Amino acid sequence: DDWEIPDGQITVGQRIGSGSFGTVYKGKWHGDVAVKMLNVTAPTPQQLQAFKNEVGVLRKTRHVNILLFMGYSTKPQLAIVTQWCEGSSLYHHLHIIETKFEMIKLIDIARQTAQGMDYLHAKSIIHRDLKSNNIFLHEDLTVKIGDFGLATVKSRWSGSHQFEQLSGSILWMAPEVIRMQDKNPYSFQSDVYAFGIVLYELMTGQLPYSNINNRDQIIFMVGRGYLSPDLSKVRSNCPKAMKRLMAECLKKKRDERPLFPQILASIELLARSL
Amino acid sequence: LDEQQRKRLEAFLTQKQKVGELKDDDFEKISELGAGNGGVVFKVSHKPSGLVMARKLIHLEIKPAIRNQIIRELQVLHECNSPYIVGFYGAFYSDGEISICMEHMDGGSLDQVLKKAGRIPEQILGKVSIAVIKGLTYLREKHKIMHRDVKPSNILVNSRGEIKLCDFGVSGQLIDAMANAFVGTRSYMSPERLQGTHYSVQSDIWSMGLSLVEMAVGRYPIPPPDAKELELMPMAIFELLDYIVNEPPPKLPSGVFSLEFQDFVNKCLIKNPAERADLKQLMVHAFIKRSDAEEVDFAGWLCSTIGLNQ
Ligand SMILES: Nc1ncnc2c1ncn2[C@@H]1O[C@H](COP(=O)(O)OP(=O)(O)NP(=O)(O)O)[C@@H](O)[C@H]1O
Ligand SMILES: Nc1ncnc2c1ncn2[C@@H]1O[C@H](COP(=O)(O)OP(=O)(O)NP(=O)(O)O)[C@@H](O)[C@H]1O
Ligand SMILES: Cn1cnc2c(F)c(Nc3ccc(Br)cc3Cl)c(C(=O)NOCCO)cc21
Ligand SMILES: [Mg+2]
Ligand SMILES: [Mg+2]
Repeated sequence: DDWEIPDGQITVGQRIGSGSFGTVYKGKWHGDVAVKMLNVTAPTPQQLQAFKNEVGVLRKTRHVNILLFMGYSTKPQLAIVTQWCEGSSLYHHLHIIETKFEMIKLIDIARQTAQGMDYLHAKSIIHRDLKSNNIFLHEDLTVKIGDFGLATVKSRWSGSHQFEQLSGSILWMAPEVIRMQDKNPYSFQSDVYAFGIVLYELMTGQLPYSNINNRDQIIFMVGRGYLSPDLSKVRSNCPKAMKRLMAECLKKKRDERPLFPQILASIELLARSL
Repeated sequence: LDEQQRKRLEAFLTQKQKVGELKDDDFEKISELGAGNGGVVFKVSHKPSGLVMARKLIHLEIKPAIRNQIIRELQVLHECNSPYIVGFYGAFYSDGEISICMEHMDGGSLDQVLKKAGRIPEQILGKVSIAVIKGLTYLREKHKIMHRDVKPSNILVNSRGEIKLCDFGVSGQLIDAMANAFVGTRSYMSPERLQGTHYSVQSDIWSMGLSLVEMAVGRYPIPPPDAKELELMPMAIFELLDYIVNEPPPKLPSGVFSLEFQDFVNKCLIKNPAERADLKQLMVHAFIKRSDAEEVDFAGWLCSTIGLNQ
């Protein structure tokens, strides 16, 4: 119950890219891992102990559809060490490589994703940052959900106050999360909303708000309830029971959205049904 | 036009001819200039021609079809040749990053210059508003492309006293790919754009106004300064956009700036785009008519402020 990796253990290699709260390097550590050099460079010792606690809970997470959290380091700089996926992010498949999956396999991707999410909520873990960039397709088949939790390194602390600076990608963000108006905007249904957007990806082959090209325009209108993903764009042959499920996750008021126990259930029903 | 500009404009075209195909091995990194939430910029030396340029690197994760369109659209920038637009050498793609190669402006963006200076003098903001009004004109008339992103960090200035615009929406597909950026700190987006659509040049004029205020006082002006913070002469991104839409626009202090200036920015910050001033009107406003007559020494004020020798 004190998980830290020392220096000289982690062979930091190629610079892979940067996200909403760190920069990732492919490192080595008893095999390929993923080394994410957090953006909170100088951690306050009140922030530093909250991070330690949260790593404890991410460490005890073990699920087929979850990327293993292997602990962290602090030697050069504060960082994070997780499994290395040889797959490509679902985002890459859908919007860059434009992989041509069958509807049978699309629905399976949705099923395993709700499968993993359901375990996280079962262990009372809010992802906070569920998007198709954080979903890899390991060996081109299994789904693996990374970048979960970690509320304390995505908050930029003052001295002892975690005031969540809205960051992440604005798509996938539930309206109440956009607004940052009521304390704990991140909730199990904020994740369901995110999940619903990822269904939109799967069912349409497009990101939401394709006809809008203004970052701040989307932030304001979605937060105000004026903007909503155009479900018209769902492909011709996507199940009727599927589109309805997507629409329930996208409800503007969080309390109307379903939780994952029910959501996963819904997916398995239309799964065998064809 | 005049004679010192027709020289500098034609002298660029000559060095630009010395540059042929832009390849990533023809470049030698010198220093980092700045970074943003979607790009980083380096001062670099083009070995085949020794030119020193600036080289912005945008790492986008887009499909190649979209990417190759972006590169194509970015070649219209070989037609933008104005003393009020940053020089453009070429754009290309390599190693997963779009490079845009522009001329070095050794003073930096006014957003850097604001930090080194704290506040900027109205006499200087006078000459600045001139350049930005000329730059936006040349873009609406000669190219029918609108900047769509006027902010202090897109106004570039150099030691020869030039003020130039850059980072303007010429690539309509880059605009689409920019839209999946994460949240920023703040926003210079006019209130109609946050609701509707780019309302011709008028929606750029708002941005220029907001930017004049921020540079005039030394603080992003949303929300407006406190009662005693002002006599001393943090908000969520969503709430700023809600304030820009559902609250009266910012204004200049009180007695600290002229009335010509206070009025100039007040006409720029009208929340209705149609009632807002247009380029034709700002061009002959009192504050602009005066600040054009003033013989301000900009190049000197800049090098002073940066900390160099005139
Ligand atoms: N565990 C991992 N294994 C392999 N590649 C990874 C891993 N985690 C992230 N990456 C890649 O690293 C790059 C950037 O990572 P990252 O910082 O997570 O950005 P992001 O996931 O797109 N946004 P966010 O996760 O919300 O901060 C992308 O090309 C990812 O596909
Ligand atoms: N030609 C140039 N000469 C000198 N400095 C430059 C030049 N182009 C860009 N810069 C600097 O690079 C910095 C950041 O680049 P940029 O990607 O435009 O970010 P930004 O405009 O400041 N903010 P953002 O639009 O949110 O990314 C600017 O603040 C300038 O100081
Ligand atoms: C959205 N969008 C559409 N077209 C664009 C465009 F041409 C851009 N670049 C550019 C244009 C003219 C000159 Br001169 C110099 C440059 Cl570097 C940028 C841009 O670089 N924004 O900067 C954000 C941070 O990277 C954006 C564009
Ligand atoms: Mg990721
Ligand atoms: Mg810019």
